[PDB]
This record gives sequence, C-alpha cells and structure tokens, in this order.
Amino acid sequence: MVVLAVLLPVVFGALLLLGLPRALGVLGAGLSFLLNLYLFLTHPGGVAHAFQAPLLPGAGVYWAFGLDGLSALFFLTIALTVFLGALVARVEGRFLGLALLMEGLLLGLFAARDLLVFYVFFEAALIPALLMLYLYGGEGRTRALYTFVLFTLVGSLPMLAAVLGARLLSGSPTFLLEDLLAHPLQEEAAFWVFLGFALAFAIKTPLFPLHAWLPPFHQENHPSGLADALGTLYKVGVFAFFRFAIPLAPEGFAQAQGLLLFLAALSALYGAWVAFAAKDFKTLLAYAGLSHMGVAALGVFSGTPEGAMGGLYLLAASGVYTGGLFLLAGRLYERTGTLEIGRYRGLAQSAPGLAALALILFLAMVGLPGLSGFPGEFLTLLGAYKASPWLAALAFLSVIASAAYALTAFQKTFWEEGGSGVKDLAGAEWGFALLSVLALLLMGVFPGYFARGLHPLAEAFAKLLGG
Amino acid sequence: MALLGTILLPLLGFALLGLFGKRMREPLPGVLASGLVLASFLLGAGLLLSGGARFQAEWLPGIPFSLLLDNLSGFMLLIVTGVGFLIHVYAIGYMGGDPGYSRFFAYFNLFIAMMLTLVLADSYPVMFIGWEGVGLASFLLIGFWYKNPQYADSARKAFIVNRIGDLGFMLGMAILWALYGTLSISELKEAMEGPLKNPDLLALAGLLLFLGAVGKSAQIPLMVWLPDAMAGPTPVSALIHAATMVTAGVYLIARSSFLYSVLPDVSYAIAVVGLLTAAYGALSAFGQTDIKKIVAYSTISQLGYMFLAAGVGAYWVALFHVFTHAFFKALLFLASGSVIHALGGEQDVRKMGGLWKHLPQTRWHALIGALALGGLPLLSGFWSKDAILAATLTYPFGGVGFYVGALLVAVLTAMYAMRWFVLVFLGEERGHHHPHEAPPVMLWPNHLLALGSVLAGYLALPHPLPNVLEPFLKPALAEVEAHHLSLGAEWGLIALSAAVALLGLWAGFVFFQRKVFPAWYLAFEAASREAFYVDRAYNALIVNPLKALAEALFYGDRGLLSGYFGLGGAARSLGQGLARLQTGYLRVYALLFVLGALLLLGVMR
Ligand SMILES: CCCCCCCCCCCO[C@@H]1O[C@H](CO)[C@@H](O[C@H]2O[C@H](CO)[C@@H](O)[C@H](O)[C@H]2O)[C@H](O)[C@H]1O
Repeated sequence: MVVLAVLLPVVFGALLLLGLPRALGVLGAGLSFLLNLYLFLTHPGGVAHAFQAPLLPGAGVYWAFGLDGLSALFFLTIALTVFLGALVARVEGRFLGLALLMEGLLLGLFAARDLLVFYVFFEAALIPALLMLYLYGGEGRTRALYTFVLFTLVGSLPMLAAVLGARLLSGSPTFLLEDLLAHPLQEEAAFWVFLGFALAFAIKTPLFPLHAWLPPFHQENHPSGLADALGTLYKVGVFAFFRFAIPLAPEGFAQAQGLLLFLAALSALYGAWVAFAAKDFKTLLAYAGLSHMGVAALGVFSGTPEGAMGGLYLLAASGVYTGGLFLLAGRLYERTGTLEIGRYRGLAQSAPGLAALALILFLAMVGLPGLSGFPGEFLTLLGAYKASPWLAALAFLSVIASAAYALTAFQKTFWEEGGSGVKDLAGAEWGFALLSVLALLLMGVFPGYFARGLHPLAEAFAKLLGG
Repeated sequence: MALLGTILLPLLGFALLGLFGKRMREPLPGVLASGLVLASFLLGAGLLLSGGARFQAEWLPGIPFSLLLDNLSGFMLLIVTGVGFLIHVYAIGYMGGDPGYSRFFAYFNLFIAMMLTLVLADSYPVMFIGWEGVGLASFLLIGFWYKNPQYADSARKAFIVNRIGDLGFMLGMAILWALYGTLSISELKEAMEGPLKNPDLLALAGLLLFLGAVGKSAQIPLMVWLPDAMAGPTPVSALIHAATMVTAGVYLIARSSFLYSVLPDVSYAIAVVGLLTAAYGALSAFGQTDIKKIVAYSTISQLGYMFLAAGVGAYWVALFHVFTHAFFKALLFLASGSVIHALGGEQDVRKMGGLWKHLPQTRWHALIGALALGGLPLLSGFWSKDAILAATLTYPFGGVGFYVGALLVAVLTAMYAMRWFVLVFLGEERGHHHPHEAPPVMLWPNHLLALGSVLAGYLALPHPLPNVLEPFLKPALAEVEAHHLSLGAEWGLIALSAAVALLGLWAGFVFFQRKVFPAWYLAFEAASREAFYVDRAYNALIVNPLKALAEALFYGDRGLLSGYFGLGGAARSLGQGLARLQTGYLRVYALLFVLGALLLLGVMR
C-alpha cells in the first residue's frame, strides 16, 4: 500500500547516501517503479489505499495518504522517470540516494491527502533539490541555488498564511482535504487564501514573470542532468492549483482566472519562442519546459473537464520525455564533453539509432500525435478554446516554435556533417531507449488507459466551478 | 480489424528496417517494403470489394478511434497503395549501392502507413495522426542524405511550414467540438444536416481547416515549402508530389464536403486560392533551370487546379484530376529519376539536351507524361482538365471569371511541359554517359504508369459518354450539388480544351527549341526561376524578424532575471542600512532606545 511506496525510495536513498553502492539503489528505483506500476494497474476509484495517522492532532494535522486516478498516474510517471535516470545515470557520485530521497518526497507530495502534510513535502523536497545543486556541479552553483531556493520559498512561506486561513476562516476541524472542502470560505477570504496559494503555485508552475529561476537552475546542475529531470518532476505547480488552490478558494480563482489564463498562454508562446535562441541543451530544455507548463496551466485554468484532464495528462507525460531529453543530453555530453548544440555537429552514422531515440523524444516534446505530448496538448486546446478562444490561439502559436527549436537543435546536434565519431549505445542506454520509447508510444497511443482516472476528477472538479 | 491491417502492414514492416534493416542484404528491404504495400493495396482492395470496412476503438474519452473505408476512402487507398507500390519497386532500383537502404524503405513504409491512417479515418484527430505523421515522414525523407546542410534545412522547412497549417487544422478541429461535440466525420456530417448553427463560426472552422489544407497540398501562401522538398531522392519527390501528401490537401476538402457545401463565402475563397496557386505556379514554372524544381512547380500548379475544382463545388471532379495526376506526375518524376540515374545525378537542363537516341524507352515515358500534363486531347490530364474547366461554368460559385483564367493556365501548362521535354531530350548534347543502365526494375513499373496515364482518362467521360467515377464517388460523400449542363455546348467546351491544348503544346515545341530568347524571357527566366521573388519576401518581415525576436526576448528574459537580482540587492541595501544603524557608540544606542520606547508607548493606550 501507499506509505510503503512513498517510503521505499526514501529508505533506499537513505541506504544509498551512507551505505552505497549504486546498483542496490538502482534496483531500488526499479522496485519503486514496479511497485508504482503495479499500483497503476489495480485501483478501482478515488480513495484507493487510504492512510490516516495522528501527527499533531489538536493542530488538525494528520499523516493522510491515498491514490486518486491522478496520484496513481503520477506515481507511475515519477517512478518511471527517476528509474530511467537511475539506470542511465553516469552521475552516480552516490547521490542517486539524494535522487531517490527526492523521489520519495515527491511521491509523498502527490499522495498527500491533507493540506499541511502537502506543505511539508512541498518544502521538504527543496532539500535534495538544493543539495544536488550545490555539492554536485555547476560553476554558477551558488547563484542558481540561492535564486531557485529564495524564489520557491518567498512564494512558499506566505502560502502558509493561506493554508492556515484555509482552515481557520472556514471553521474546518482539521487539515484534511475532505474536511477543508466540506467547509467553504466566503469571498474576500477565499480571495486572499486563493491568492496566497496562487503566488506559490504560479512561481512553482512556472508562469511568465515568475519563471526566471528556471534557466539558471537547469544550467548549473550536473551536466548529465538527473537533478534536472527531478527538478522537472518538482514542477508540481499546475497539480497544486488543480488539487488544492482552486477547490479550496474558487470564489477567488474566479477573479484571478482571466489573468491566470493569460499568463499561461503567453508563457507557452514565449517559452517556445525564446527556446529557439538557446545555445545549450540545458537552457533549451528549460524554456521548453516553461512552454509545456504554460500549456498545462492553460488547460487547468480553463474550467472545462476536457482542458483540466488534458493539462494534468500533459504534465504527467511531459515528465517522462523532458526528463528523458535531459538525461540524453547528459549522455551525449559524457561522450562529447559539452552541452553546446553547435559544436560536434553530425553524430548520426557515428552513433546508431541514438538519433532515433533523441528524435522520438523531440517529437514527443513538440507533441506529435501518437506520442505522449499530443493527447494532453490536444485536450488542453479543446478546453482552452471553450474558456477563451483568443488565448487558446495565442498560446497555440506554439507548435510552430516547438518544431522550430526541437528540429533545429536535433539537426545541428545529429544530422549534419560527420564529426570525430562516438560510442554506440551502452547496455544501460539500451534499457533506457527501449523502456522510454515503449512508454512514450503507450501513453501516446493509449491515452485511453492512462487518464481514465483523470476523467471523474476532471468533470467533478469542473462542476466545482459550476453550481 | 482487417481494415487496421492495411495500416499496420507498412508499420509492422517499417519497424523491422529501423530495428534491424542493416541485418539484411541489399535487394531485400525494398522487397519487404513493396511486399507489404502490395498486400496493403491487395488486402485492402479485398475489403473495398467486400463493400467497405470499419474500425472503432478506445482512445481519449468522447473522441474514439475510428477508421472508415468507403468509396471515397477506397479510391484514395488504391491510388496511394498502388502508385506507391510501383514507386517502391522503382525505388528498389534507383536506390542502389546507397547505405540507408533500410532507412529509406523504413521511412517509406512509415510514410505509406501514415497516409493510410490519414485517408482511413472517421475522426479528425486520427486524421491528424495522419497529417502530422505524413509530414514527419516527409521530413525524414526530404533530409534522407542528412550529411548535407541544405538537405536538412529542406526537411526542417517542410515540418515547420507544414505545421503552420497543422495549427489551423487543430483550431478548426476545436471549433467543431465546442460547437457540435462529436469530432467524428460521420456523426459530424449527420449533425450538420439541418439549419446548422452559428454559420459565421462554422465558416471560421472550415476556413481554418482550409488554411490547414493549404500547407499540406502546398497552396499559397504556404506554397514555398514544396519546391525545396526536391532535396530527397527522386522517388520521394514522386510520392510526395503525386500519390500522397499533397493529395490529402484535396481529400480533406472532399471529406469535409458536407461542411463546405453549406459555405458560399468560404468555397469562393478556396476556388480563388486554387486558381491563384495554379497561375502563380505555372508562370514561375518554366523559369526553373532544374529538371526537379520545374516539375515541382507543375505539382503546385496542378494541385491549384484541383483546389479550384473542389472550390466551386465539384468535389468528385477534383478527385478525378487527383487520380489522373497521381498517374502522370509519378510518371514524370520517375522518368526524370531514370534520366539522372543515367547522368549520375546531373539534374540540370541547360547542361542537358538531346537524350532522344541514347536513352531507349525513357523518351517515350517522358513524352507520354509531358503530353498528359500538357493535356493531349486523348489522354488523362486532358479529360480531367476539361472536366474541371466545364465544372467551373456549370456549378454554383460563378466560374465565368475562373474559367478563362484556368484556360490561360491551361495554355501555360502545355507551354512549360513542352519546355521541359524539349530542353531535356532535344537540341544537341552536353556531358558524358555510356551504355543505358535504365534497368528492368526502374523502367518496368515506370512503363505501367504510362499505361495508367493514357487510360486514366475515360473513367469519367462527359455526360452521355460512360462515366463511372461519379457514381462511385458521390454516394460515399459530397452528395449536395446544383449543376446545369447542355449537350453540344459542353462539347464546344471540350473541343476548345482539345484545340487550345494542342495549340499550346505545338507552340511550346518550337518556342523552347528556339535558342534566341529576347528581352523579357530574360526578364521572365529570372523571376520565374526565383518564383517571382516570394521566398526573398517571406524572409523579409516574416522569418528573419521572428528569428531575431527569439534572441530579443531571450536577452529580455535575462534582463528580467537581472531585475529580480535587483530586488535581491534592494534587500541587501536596506539590510546593510539597518545594520549601519549600529555605530558602536553607546550614546547612539541610548538615543535609539529612548526613541523606541517612546514609539512603543505611543502605539498602545
Ligand atoms: C514495438 C516495437 C517498436 C518498433 C519501433 C522501432 C523503430 C525505430 C526506427 C527509427 C529510425 O531508424 C533509422 O534506421 C537505422 C537504425 O539504426 C539508422 O540508420 C543506420 O543504420 C542503417 C541501416 O541500413 C544504415 O544504413 C544507416 O547508414 C545508418 O544511419 C538510423 O539512424 C535511424 O534513424
């Protein structure tokens, strides 16, 4: 059950930090992966495997866990992404333990069935994030770190004012999500609470003016970029909105909603647009992530069960191919020595169908139908147009820019004139390719099975914004 | 399920050449490829002969996965898989000693599978898997020899410019969901029986759908991507320009006929863009000094003809022309491919000429072809062209203004076709090549095309003469139409088409043999070779400014982060200002203290 799956990477990671070696923790990421996958193919409905334990009661704080259709999908997504990062690695300074630790922290973050524990995990995950940034790479480690940390926390601590207000002003007995929802806030209280959730969630989404931490962060992590993949799994903002910010204070969400749709839209367009200019894989993938999150947030912000389901799905599936592109960027880095796109041009023919793997991923990213990006992107479009057609269009002056950066980078990194040569594909890198492409194809070809659990949550948390 | 077989065969096949492919000797990947296309054409035509086929399955909620095989779909399936098959078997020959045999044929099966997924689709999103898929396969193939910077950018431009239209496709697709809520072509047609709703909005949806079609069939303004698609191997150009890809541009209009037939405003614009594309393409056609590009412009122009056909409400006609064209364009391109397999890819015109004797059987191919494009009175292109030209006048949406234009273009098409044939096969010699090497597997399927070219014609003859292409197409889709015709008048038109065609061909035969080209064939061979300076204008305020804006907004973002840091330094400043309050002098501390006490005291009571 749930707490086992949340703790499993945490203990394996802890057994890794001090204990070593890597492999025992790689099969740890594998065990978490198989457990979470098994958990995906089993559960009937929203409750799933509930957990409730006293933590601070008298404060209203309980250890509460469980798997929605959503939580299950993310447990699968995350377990997979991190596992891929684990068997590929080439980081393995034995801080793959920090990685698994952050994995467990995020899993708890999504399984969190009550507000304060959610907060606990939201901030606690910052610890590995900041560590593997500091002590495991980058010339500008320190500025990227204080920027990232200070940003997320300046957003975060005032949210605590809102999480308190969520319970106090509503007269809710505890911090349990169900109870909190059973006690609605009134206007100009729901306003403030929603706002306090909203700064912390927009900044961690990220939305346009609040995204400036993202490029420094992704540059200064270890050039392999495992920490980048996990940083991308820490992009939980949209989810945080959908599950928490919006349902608890919808009266305020109503006021902010125009602005939110706007920021999401232009975040998508802007991100994909400046993504072109990137001269290194880290920066490129970063701004690309900004674009994707723009789309997702657009999907949620719309109301509309379609758009919401689409946005959540897009987040889920983009975890995998964004993380994957990061890891791969690291894997061609390791063989070349730079994340510069221009230098070391033609790699295809030197490398095997590594070109195929990278291209499959890039096509998933630009959202080619049959690959993971398109289903979410599409449902998102469907809902956005319902909400505000013009911003749907503005935001979807995107696919053009996506093809632009992805194909430009792909061409200049792989297709052109033969270089020195390279390695082919490692025994690990093959597991990576196979499992990855399998995933992309399955989530792109059967977005039916994944996101079935998203359906009830979507329409119910759409009617929430109805009567 | 069996219907899905037709799609899966060139995919279960495709995957083998990517996964393995180099594991095989080098007649083989072509044999597998062409074999699966063989038993896709075959074992899909069995279905068509069985009356039709269906498939419905699990996907995103509310938007199921549907393949419909009806007459309109079967027609496309047979064109694509048949002509595609022949071009595959040819490609077995023209691609030889080339590493990436597996790459080539994997990409080929991929292409075919995608196109089938496009035509066999009962819902617009599955059709979209088709569209983006075919565009992707085009990208992979245009940049096949990837070690070339030019033959990479070619494909880049392909999958970008195409995605511009794909965006419109998506938009209209969403409009036809907010509105109806079905997104399945069949139930989207059945729900558009009746009064419709928000006709302005519906017009918008159809218009964005059309703006989608523009890219895929290379109509203006998205015309510009196709000429650069020459980069890939010749039979790739054949598939893209004749049997696949651009065909979908017309086909989307033909399926969405239920939508456009209720749109007087939009259809007009569609026909106008069709004619403009035809004229533009034809004028800038002959200026081309390359055998490849000069044919590419005929592709653009002829598809312009088709969009003019489907524009004025004659939907079955546009497909008749699509069919004939599918034959004679494949014929033309494959012919040129044999020609430069003979000259080692010389691929020039002024550096060519007089290949009449030295090349057996190729001259006949290119002659039958160039004459079919010219519209030789007893050939396919002729019957399709007069069909269109008469459909112009007879159908709603006017066609009197259009007709004369399409007639002028009908002259010009003959003219540039004959320019091509003359410049290639006539007038002395330049260069060196010895014996033949126009091999079996290249001229053999190319032969079959020339037959299909001549006899594509009479599948739809004018009214009293037996017409079997209309009663096949009309029931499947596009039923609504209002056409008035008169016997003998229409034959005055057909005779005019024949006369003017023969005339144009004859003029082109001497004019482009001439060797003296005065004043403005300089002023035309310039512009027309440069496509009337269109790309140079698209990089004016369209491309390069955006390209620049990427950098602009990048450095802007850098400035934003910089500003946040500025806040940091604001807190730093304020901070060392508050810490500067402690001088170390005790009297100061006492002053600040008493002051403070006074402050706290001042607040409470
Ligand atoms: C469910 C099972 C999944 C099936 C789907 C797998 C499909 C993968 C194929 C994708 C493209 O595969 C493509 O073909 C091969 C495979 O190594 C590569 O080509 C390489 O090997 C070929 C083999 O003839 C060489 O000729 C060629 O010079 C070289 O570039 C190429 O880099 C790649 O771009």
